[PDB]
Amino acid sequence: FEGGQLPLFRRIPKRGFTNINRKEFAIVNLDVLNRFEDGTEVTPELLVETGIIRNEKSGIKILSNGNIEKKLTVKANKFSAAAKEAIEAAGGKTEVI
Amino acid sequence: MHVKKGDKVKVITGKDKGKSGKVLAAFPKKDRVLIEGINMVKKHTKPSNVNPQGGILNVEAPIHVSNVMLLDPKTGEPTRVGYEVKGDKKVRVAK
RNA sequence: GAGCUGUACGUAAGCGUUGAUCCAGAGAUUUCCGAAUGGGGGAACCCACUAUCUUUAGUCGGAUAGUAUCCUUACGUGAAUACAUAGCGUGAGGAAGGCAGACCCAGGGAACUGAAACAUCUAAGUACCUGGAGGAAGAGAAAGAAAAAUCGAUUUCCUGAGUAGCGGCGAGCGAAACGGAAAGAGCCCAAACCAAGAAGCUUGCUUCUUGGGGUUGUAGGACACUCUAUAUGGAGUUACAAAAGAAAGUUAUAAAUGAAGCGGUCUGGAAAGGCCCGCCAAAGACGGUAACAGCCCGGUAGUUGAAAUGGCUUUCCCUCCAGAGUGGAUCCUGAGUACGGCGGAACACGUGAAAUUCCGUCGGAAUCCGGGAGGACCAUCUCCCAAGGCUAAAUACUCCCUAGUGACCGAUAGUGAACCAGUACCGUGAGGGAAAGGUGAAAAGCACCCCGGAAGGGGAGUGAAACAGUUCCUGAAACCGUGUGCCUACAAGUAGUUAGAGCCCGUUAAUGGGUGAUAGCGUGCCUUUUGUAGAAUGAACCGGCGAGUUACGAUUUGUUGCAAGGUUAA
RNA sequence: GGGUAGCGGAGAAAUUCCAAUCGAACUUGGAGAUAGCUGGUUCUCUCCGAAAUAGCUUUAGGGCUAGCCUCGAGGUAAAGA
RNA sequence: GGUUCGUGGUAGGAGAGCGUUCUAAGGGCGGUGAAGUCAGACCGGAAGGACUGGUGGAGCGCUUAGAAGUGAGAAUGCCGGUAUGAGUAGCGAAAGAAGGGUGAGAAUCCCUUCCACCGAAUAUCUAAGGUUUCCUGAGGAAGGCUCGUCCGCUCAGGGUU
RNA sequence: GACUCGGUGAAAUUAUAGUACCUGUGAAGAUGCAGGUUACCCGCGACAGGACGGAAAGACCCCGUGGAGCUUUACUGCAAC
Ligand SMILES: [Mg+2]
Ligand SMILES: [Mg+2]
Ligand SMILES: [Mg+2]
Ligand SMILES: [Mg+2]
Ligand SMILES: [Mg+2]
Ligand SMILES: [Mg+2]
Ligand SMILES: [Mg+2]
Ligand SMILES: [Mg+2]
Ligand SMILES: [Mg+2]
Ligand SMILES: [Mg+2]
Ligand SMILES: [Mg+2]
Ligand SMILES: [Mg+2]
Ligand SMILES: [Mg+2]
Ligand SMILES: [Mg+2]
Ligand SMILES: [Mg+2]
Ligand SMILES: [Mg+2]
Ligand SMILES: [Mg+2]
Ligand SMILES: [Mg+2]
Ligand SMILES: [Mg+2]
Ligand SMILES: [Mg+2]
Ligand SMILES: [Mg+2]
Ligand SMILES: [Mg+2]
Ligand SMILES: [Mg+2]
Ligand SMILES: [Mg+2]
Ligand SMILES: [Mg+2]
Ligand SMILES: [Mg+2]
Ligand SMILES: [Mg+2]
Ligand SMILES: [Mg+2]
Ligand SMILES: [Mg+2]
Ligand SMILES: [Mg+2]
Ligand SMILES: [Mg+2]
Ligand SMILES: [Mg+2]
Ligand SMILES: [Mg+2]
Ligand SMILES: [Mg+2]
Ligand SMILES: [Mg+2]
Ligand SMILES: [Mg+2]
Ligand SMILES: [Mg+2]
Ligand SMILES: [Mg+2]
Ligand SMILES: [Mg+2]
Ligand SMILES: [Mg+2]
Ligand SMILES: [Mg+2]
Ligand SMILES: [Mg+2]
Ligand SMILES: [Mg+2]
Ligand SMILES: [Mg+2]
Ligand SMILES: [Mg+2]
Ligand SMILES: [Mg+2]
Ligand SMILES: [Mg+2]
Ligand SMILES: [Mg+2]
Repeated sequence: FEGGQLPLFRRIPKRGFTNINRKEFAIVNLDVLNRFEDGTEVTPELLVETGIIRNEKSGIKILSNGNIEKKLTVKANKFSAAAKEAIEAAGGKTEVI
Repeated sequence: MHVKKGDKVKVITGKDKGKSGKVLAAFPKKDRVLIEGINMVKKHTKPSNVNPQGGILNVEAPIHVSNVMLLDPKTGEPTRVGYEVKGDKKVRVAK
């Protein structure tokens, strides 16, 4: 309340809408994949058993933040262009489940 | 109550401890007892009442029942009281 | 198992081991009023009638029983009106009223208030009124939730989430499903059709009652055939049909038994306390007892106990009972219903793009080649089968009962009410509504003497104490007095303070106490104000009571644990 | 002895009367209504210490942001006086 | 431990504490006298705390933590008590007097006589309403605006055909 | 009636009071502050100038995004027709 001066929120317009079908992916940055042993197959079920992602919202998406050392066969629902390149640059095979 | 009228009790507390008497009356609602020659009080009696001369009457006053112990004629000592059944009715027993 | 005839301060007359009083179960009696019901009535009263009996010479009296109204249902009578219906009468059943100021469901339904005004909106479907109830109610076995590809009645909790939404898009309002739990249980009809009547006479076709049958979705049933059951088995009064009993066990409603110190000594009115020795403990709970007790008393742990009544659990009795497969000719599967228009309401959802659910009104389907839903609507797909009914548990609340608990109160508190309190008192009435606890261990409650009409005292006595004396533990302050150390009748005073003689004392022994001639200085406290000694506000005084709290969220700082992790909720 | 009752009665009319209440009785409840107003708000010492302004406001004795106070923490061509 | 600069203060911010009730745990005090209460010339920087003695007659500190119905001088606060005004206003329309009596006590109760007042009432019935106030015998705390031996008051008995 | 005596015995009010006057000062009108001027201590009967005396949180006046009653071609409604 501003003692009758029109409050800030009424001076400015409403914006946008909420998507009923909004997807939100659990994010896994390369750095945490180093945790795993070399020549390992990394699945969603393995990522939740390890406890790297507890809830798997809409699917698991791999992002590039950091760098990767080990050779891994990483299956996730999504990869960033940089993720795919970085996993492959180490010598891995990204599968999209 | 562990004692009743007729019983020979020993007094174990108060100014009259060591003194034994006979139970003249029991007031089980008050949990008090009247022992012959125990707890003498000087009652300042006006003449009007039974006693047409009146005067300072030296009479017994009730004692609390938990202040007397029953006498066993055999031992001749104060004793706690247990209850044993002969067959028809139960009777008090010394221990 | 020895006293008893209730409080409570009596007098009298009595009762009781040939077992009283007392405690528990079961009976009997139970005036009048009150729904109040034979009629009436200003509740606790008045006045009957009809039988039967009783009393009197008969009136006059007495006793017992019946006699309200409505609904349902038999039976009888029975009008306008011929049959008949209404009406009227009799007999059965049933209802009526109350309440736990709670919880539950329904009908009806505010306003203050919030929105810094106010009308939509909020408060709130709250308060309140009315009806219905039940120990719970409501809900409930998908025309469901969904779309991880599946789940499998309902309810309640955690979560989702202050999210999605709603909203003068303001104030505010605010889900649900998924997921996790508690608890779990499923059933009966209507209709095809079969049999038996009954009627209409559509006169062998139709609709009405009773029984059988039958209960559901890529369908189920009827209907055809087929296999076994016809109590072999199975199931029950909590739904699934309904009323009966027994017996045994167990719990409740009285009780019983129950260890160990009269230990010594000290103080004291008294010992349970101190000091010094013992002892019991499945018992060191609690209370009482002349101060604080495991061993004094009632008890406590443990172990026993019920003639009678009630509850519960079993077992027996009793009662009741068909359930698989195969086809799809035909038939059945809830109609003024679903749905729609108009007007409202409920849905978190304010008419909105408004699905879903209900009410009034009007219109009004399909009916298995069928129908509904998936948030306008169409198509596809998926899931379901409405317009009939029943259903325990997990949930809500507490007038009550039993046993317990409290970093809850302790007499201005705690209930309004510790005490004869919803009393006294106030009010025409609805209604409002107090104040008021403590002698002592024990009445031992003050014989007797003295003054006084008494009251009240002073002795004497009781008691540990009476300066504990029947309202009587303690006994503060205001306020009222008596006595006196210092001062005071030439003084102008917010009353003190600083200096200070004199006089009087003698301490928690201090460069002490009381008083104060005289001298200097000096306009209370609080509130509110630019500013108050204020001729502004508040307080007569003293005492008690009397105002930032808690819950749930948000945020920030501190602390602690763990740390790319941390943490669980029910 | 009766009748009319508060969103109501009654009034040869005054806002007149309806139980010492009437421009809308009384009582209980909603209810601790709301009160930007007035009053009040209880122990101590230590350190610091304002404001009575601007802007906007159905705002003017209210409020909000800023200014001025305080506590903590940061950071350095130290920028303050 | 020193040095330097500081230490008036309303609203208000910050800090450290005092005291109250209750709980826990340790450790104590108390009938050879607890709490409370009264008094005092004692101690601490403050809130406050001891000690000694009287009263009191049975419970209460201390330490460390914890929790709050946690502190009053003001609210025309609420309840209670008690002042002040003050021996003041008032004692509610009115004619009394003396003698005798009763009694502890008499202007005030009883009796006598005279006087005075009402008399379309201040008389006699009676309805309402009240509900025992009626009668008799005791009484004199309170009530009665004084007093009181008296009473519509207190206590007993009675009384309505 | 007042007043005196005997009996009985309230109240409003009240921060504490040892409570003069003048001129001044001050929140601008002082018993209480300053400078002076007066004044022995305690009462009783009287009078009201002051204590901005008591009494009532001023009814006038203004203010409150307070009420209430009333009006209408204020707004929005509702009955009724
Ligand atoms: Mg017997
Ligand atoms: Mg009757
Ligand atoms: Mg407002
Ligand atoms: Mg024993
Ligand atoms: Mg001795
Ligand atoms: Mg004692
Ligand atoms: Mg005791
Ligand atoms: Mg509609
Ligand atoms: Mg709505
Ligand atoms: Mg649809
Ligand atoms: Mg319709
Ligand atoms: Mg539909
Ligand atoms: Mg859709
Ligand atoms: Mg939607
Ligand atoms: Mg169907
Ligand atoms: Mg009380
Ligand atoms: Mg007390
Ligand atoms: Mg007394
Ligand atoms: Mg002199
Ligand atoms: Mg002179
Ligand atoms: Mg005043
Ligand atoms: Mg916080
Ligand atoms: Mg009137
Ligand atoms: Mg309300
Ligand atoms: Mg400063
Ligand atoms: Mg505006
Ligand atoms: Mg300072
Ligand atoms: Mg200074
Ligand atoms: Mg602070
Ligand atoms: Mg105490
Ligand atoms: Mg005291
Ligand atoms: Mg308090
Ligand atoms: Mg006070
Ligand atoms: Mg006077
Ligand atoms: Mg006078
Ligand atoms: Mg006079
Ligand atoms: Mg008179
Ligand atoms: Mg005349
Ligand atoms: Mg008389
Ligand atoms: Mg008198
Ligand atoms: Mg008399
Ligand atoms: Mg006089
Ligand atoms: Mg002047
Ligand atoms: Mg002067
Ligand atoms: Mg003055
Ligand atoms: Mg005045
Ligand atoms: Mg005013
Ligand atoms: Mg006014």
